[PDB]
Amino acid sequence: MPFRFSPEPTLEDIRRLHAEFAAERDWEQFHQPRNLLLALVGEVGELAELFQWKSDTEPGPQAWPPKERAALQEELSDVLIYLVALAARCHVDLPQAVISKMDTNRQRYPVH
Amino acid sequence: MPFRFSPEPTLEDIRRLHAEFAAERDWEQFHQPRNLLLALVGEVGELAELFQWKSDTEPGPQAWPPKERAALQEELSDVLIYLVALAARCHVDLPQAVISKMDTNRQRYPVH
Amino acid sequence: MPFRFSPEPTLEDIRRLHAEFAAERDWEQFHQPRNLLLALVGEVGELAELFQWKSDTEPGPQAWPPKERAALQEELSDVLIYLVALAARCHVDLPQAVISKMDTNRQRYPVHLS
Amino acid sequence: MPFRFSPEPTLEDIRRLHAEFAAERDWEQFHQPRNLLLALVGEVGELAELFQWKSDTEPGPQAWPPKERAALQEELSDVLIYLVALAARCHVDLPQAVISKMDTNRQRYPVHLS
Ligand SMILES: Cc1cn([C@H]2C[C@H](O)[C@@H](COP(=O)(O)O)O2)c(=O)nc1N
Ligand SMILES: Cc1cn([C@H]2C[C@H](O)[C@@H](COP(=O)(O)O)O2)c(=O)nc1N
Ligand SMILES: Cc1cn([C@H]2C[C@H](O)[C@@H](COP(=O)(O)O)O2)c(=O)nc1N
Ligand SMILES: Cc1cn([C@H]2C[C@H](O)[C@@H](COP(=O)(O)O)O2)c(=O)nc1N
Ligand SMILES: [Mg+2]
Ligand SMILES: [Mg+2]
Ligand SMILES: [Mg+2]
Ligand SMILES: [Mg+2]
Repeated sequence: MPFRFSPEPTLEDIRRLHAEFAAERDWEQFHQPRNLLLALVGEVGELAELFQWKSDTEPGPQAWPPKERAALQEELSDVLIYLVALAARCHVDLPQAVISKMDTNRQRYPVH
Repeated sequence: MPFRFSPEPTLEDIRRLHAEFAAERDWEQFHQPRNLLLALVGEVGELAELFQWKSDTEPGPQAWPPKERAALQEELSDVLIYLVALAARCHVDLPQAVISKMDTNRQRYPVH
Repeated sequence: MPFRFSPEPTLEDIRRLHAEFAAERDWEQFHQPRNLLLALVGEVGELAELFQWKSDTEPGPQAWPPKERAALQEELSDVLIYLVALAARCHVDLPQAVISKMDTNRQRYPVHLS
Repeated sequence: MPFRFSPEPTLEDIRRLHAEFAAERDWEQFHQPRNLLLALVGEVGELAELFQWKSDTEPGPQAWPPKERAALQEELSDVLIYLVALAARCHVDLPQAVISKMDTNRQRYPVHLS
């Protein structure tokens, strides 16, 4: 069966949800660009932890046990959340930036 | 004026675009979960490079010069692209995972 | 007062200590280069966590409370341990690699160019 | 044949060399703890780039070509240099911190528990 993502939330949805979440807690002050970047590095660390001891031969993440799948979902999400937060705090239009980068990626690697 | 992200592309759009991009180049084989994770770490490194020498007093990323804004857009995008690729390769529904994580974030930090 | 590191352990000492530690536990198999690299990334993450919510204006790490200083020591050490392990597992002579890199750094940034 | 690191430079030697290097260029101001941490993350990124597209099956770093080995040496060194600089800037005695962490590691993972 095809794997797909759910159609929502969108990146804008996530931006808004996170901005609201921060604003309700008066956390704007903690969400400066370098704080968010360091938090992002922390989350990439947590994501790496999930993979660090995995052998080549053992089951891959598509087949990980329930607890490990939950962890993987959560850390992938933490990374995305801070990345969205950081892009928003820098006034970067992340969806349109990705389109531009994908276009550049196509040029740098022609199908050839 | 309000800052917002463009409404598209969505995360599914990005998943599809990237999957197509990889498939046209026969790059599936290089896109194993640990490859994608290491590539993601590389991109977070590139993003860090943009910030590493910034003083506290100098202009923040909202006011960076054109070349630096372009770089910032591009690396934020590279991070997102690999994160999407990795989540997809692990069969994680990244948008719905984020909703779940945001719900958990609300519980762990009640507005209080 | 001038700050300095202790004269030992050296990087070789740390290589040996870690190799001893791994070998007693039969952990060689877990210490392939990409495992060690990913573990290193994890530790850099833990180190970053300690700094992530520090403001610009507030006191630096020299003034952090005992628990935070202990954490900082521990994560800096975890990073170094894996870095040594990884360099060893790749047969890189890490101390001499640093000499070579410092020499390269001097050339890329001559004093009279800043 | 048994692999070992050179006996020097030591971590103190590297601290001094980096401090000399920075001071000649008047780079102190750029070497605040969070700058050094972010620079470290950048270098871990460069190190990861070297491994990112390596397959599971293909030869390990011991067999990489001369250019890739040089890069590996250089990035491992950049990581260590910033790590030393950061530890020094935080007044952490990095060699003794590693001793303490190794002792902690032994307790958290006793041999008879694996
Ligand atoms: C503590 C804290 C959390 N989060 C959100 C973003 C992440 O998805 C999640 C991480 O929380 P923790 O660091 O407690 O795991 O909560 C956030 O935006 N800002 C914060 N100051
Ligand atoms: C070389 C390569 C690139 N990219 C894409 C994802 C990133 O957005 C961008 C990064 O390319 P580079 O590493 O050349 O900067 O291109 C990818 O998906 N897979 C690859 N094997
Ligand atoms: C679990 C494990 C630990 N360590 C050592 C290196 C670090 O200094 C510390 C990390 O332990 P933990 O991931 O449990 O915090 O212990 C190691 O070398 N190899 C392992 N397979
Ligand atoms: C630009 C710069 C360099 N280096 C040193 C530490 C690393 O070993 C190497 C990094 O140089 P580059 O970022 O240009 O590759 O040079 C440093 O200590 N401080 C700096 N402000
Ligand atoms: Mg997390
Ligand atoms: Mg990039
Ligand atoms: Mg640790
Ligand atoms: Mg480097």
